Amino acid sequence: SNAGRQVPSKVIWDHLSTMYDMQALHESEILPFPNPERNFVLPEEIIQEVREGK
Amino acid sequence: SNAEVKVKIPEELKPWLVDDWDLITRQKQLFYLPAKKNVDSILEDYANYKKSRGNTDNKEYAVNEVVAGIKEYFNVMLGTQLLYKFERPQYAEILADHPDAPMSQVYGAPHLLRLFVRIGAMLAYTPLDEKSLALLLNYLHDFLKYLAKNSATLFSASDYEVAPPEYHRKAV
Repeated sequence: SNAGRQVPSKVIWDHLSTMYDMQALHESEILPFPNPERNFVLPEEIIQEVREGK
Repeated sequence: SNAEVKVKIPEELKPWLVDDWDLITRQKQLFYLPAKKNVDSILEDYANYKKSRGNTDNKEYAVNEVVAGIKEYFNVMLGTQLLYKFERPQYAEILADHPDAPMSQVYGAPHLLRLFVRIGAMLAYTPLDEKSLALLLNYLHDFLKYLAKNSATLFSASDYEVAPPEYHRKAV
């Protein structure tokens, strides 16, 4: 909210994109991230790789 | 049928991922304490590591801002996308008891790995080309490589303590 310099999407990825001409992509598709609250859980493949891998 | 991004999470750290998960869900253990080995410190450690091996200007800021990217990426997901519903009590607890300390610090290394697990899913809805994504995954995998390398003295899942019934009263 406060002390927020716009978005990191155009300060970090500012250089990252200009260095790669990726500007095009991150300008058309900007990063707002309306990220909701979601229980992290865990992908089952990892669980089975560790446990059921033998 | 969506062709979602397929990112291999370090299989060196898969046991650790399942361990962390096992602790929270199966073991009923929570992480209510500020760790000294925190994400930001590991980020800085990695950032300086790439510089100490080869002192450069061009790669210096590159590592620097990519690390800052992981920082902000972690900040936008930590309390929302990288947290279990059972960690809600400890979140409010640590947040209240230490309202001065950042969550990238208090939650230590164990919570760092969660970022890469969810980031691959969210980046599937924001699909750039293979090349830009490749450079991203390149430095991400490079970091994960170093992360797994030092993981023995990096991750301390043993700080997870079993949440007592009286503590569960904040989860119900």
